[PDB]
Amino acid sequence: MYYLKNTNFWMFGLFFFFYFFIMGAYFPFFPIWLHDINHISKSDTGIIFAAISLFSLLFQPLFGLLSDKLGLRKYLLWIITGMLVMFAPFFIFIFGPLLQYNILVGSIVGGIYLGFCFNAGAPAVEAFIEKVSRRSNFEFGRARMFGCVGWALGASIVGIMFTINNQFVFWLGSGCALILAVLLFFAKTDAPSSATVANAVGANHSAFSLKLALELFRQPKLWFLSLYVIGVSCTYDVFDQQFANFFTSFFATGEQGTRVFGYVTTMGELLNASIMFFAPLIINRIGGKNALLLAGTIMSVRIIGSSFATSALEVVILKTLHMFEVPFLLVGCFKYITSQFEVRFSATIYLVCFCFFKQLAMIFMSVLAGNMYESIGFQGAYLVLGLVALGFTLISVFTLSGPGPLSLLRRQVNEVA
Repeated sequence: MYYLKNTNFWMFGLFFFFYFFIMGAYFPFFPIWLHDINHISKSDTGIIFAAISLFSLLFQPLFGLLSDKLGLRKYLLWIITGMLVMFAPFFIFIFGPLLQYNILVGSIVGGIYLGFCFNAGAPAVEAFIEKVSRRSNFEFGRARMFGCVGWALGASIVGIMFTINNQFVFWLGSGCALILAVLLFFAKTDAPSSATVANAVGANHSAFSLKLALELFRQPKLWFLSLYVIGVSCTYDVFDQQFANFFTSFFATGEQGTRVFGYVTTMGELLNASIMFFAPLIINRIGGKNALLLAGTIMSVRIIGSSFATSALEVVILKTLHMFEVPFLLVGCFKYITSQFEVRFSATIYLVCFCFFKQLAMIFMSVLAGNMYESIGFQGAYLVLGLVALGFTLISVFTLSGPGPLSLLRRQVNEVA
């Protein structure tokens, strides 16, 4: 139907689809790729990962601001397909060596650029395409739902295909990636047809500045919100970022372990949906302040649930919980902002609370983590984190902003209307 008949939908709906592919392999593959393939230690991982954050802090905000100056011009998005394409040559040949030849610090720093194409780019493709949904009529809403398949599919193929010949996966990831990427540029959308001439007319924009900021810092709620996010996200993320390798100890063999991961992740999103389809209701029925907490508690239990874990199946049950928090956090976080915050602050909030303040924490905790692992052992460290995690989750409970601030029905109308 119109949403399936038109050009761009079909087109980009695929673009979505093949992002998750390369991204798929990437994320999981990564940790694994380090161990079996790159005999990576903790200090190494720890920095590799943490370092990445640096660029997920310095690169992406400037990249999101270029999006506006760019309006709906393809130029930048290409700069993505471009660097994405040499994924294999880049990875196989650049990292391996800078690392394997024994020179870590460089490979990382120097390595986290083609390595950026998957953190900014995400909100990037996620973005651009969105603007194109306002041009033709079909909401990215179903675009993402279409795009998420790829994520699901790849993962599964990764595990299998990975262990069989890692050098291979890259090839197909990068390949189908490039081929279909470029394939998708030649068929685009350039001028209006009643949808206004100026780029500033349909999608509009959001802005920020020192006073907003200074005003925000005047606010106490940020402090207490940031603890949550900064404390819990950092913690939890760090964890999930290397958790896998651990998960990999629990199996019959290196080969089978990896597979499982593939299934999991993939079987995961199917849970994501079921959840979010109820998320809103759940949330509004419950409230933001809460959403976050329940979400955070989950994670805590997911961690603490690792120092007392022995079997693989046991881990399986521990991963899963990943999905249980996804919805809740995204949703909660988002709705909790709207609910206890002056809409004018949105953009700023993210910028300050989520980019300059979350990523920063990671660069540090990541490294600390790494070491801790090396020097104490997975489950060992875990106590520290998971504990610190639960404690911070608790504190937010007794401290986060009212579940029904000094005027909930009125403002609950703000979200409804």
